[PDB]
Amino acid sequence: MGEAEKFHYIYSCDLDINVQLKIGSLEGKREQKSYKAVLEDPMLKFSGLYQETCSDLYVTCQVFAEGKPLALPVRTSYKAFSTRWNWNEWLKLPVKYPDLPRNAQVALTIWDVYGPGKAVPVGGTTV
Amino acid sequence: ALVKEVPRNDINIYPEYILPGIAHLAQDDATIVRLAYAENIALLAETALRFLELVQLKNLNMEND
Repeated sequence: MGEAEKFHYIYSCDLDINVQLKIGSLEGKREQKSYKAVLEDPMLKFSGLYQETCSDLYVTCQVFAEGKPLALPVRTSYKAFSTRWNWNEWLKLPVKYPDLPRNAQVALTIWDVYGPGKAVPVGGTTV
Repeated sequence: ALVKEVPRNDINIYPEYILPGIAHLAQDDATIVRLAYAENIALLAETALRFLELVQLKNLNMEND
């Protein structure tokens, strides 16, 4: 059991630095579609779902407040994944500490390749 | 963007009040302000341009009245 007799805090309006969130690793299995699904849309074969290794996914993080995006989405640099999706990348968000409203949320969407030039979401989370 | 008719007293509202009134925002110290400026500078200009086109059409019609 740790200890801390004093709580040190700062008002979000007083921290004049950008808010950074590091998208770490995505742990878990992404389910493959049936062959009938590949028959319905042949482009599915060329999708990242059909790469045997962990596809090189990236997460675009955009801050929303009251449903309106505060800034443009920031994307993780391309990284080649072998056995695990581990980005370990500190993302510099386009939102400053004083500019975040109380109801501010970060939406992170993981995207994979879906044929030539088309990205399809693998899945999303909002915190 | 909702202004569809320009009152006679505001024909020069854009060059002297709208555009000069927000011009200081394009250089604001707060990045959120400059961001709001960059996000809207394109819209503000397009809105002023719509106003100028309406004033010109109205002037052409008033000259033909």
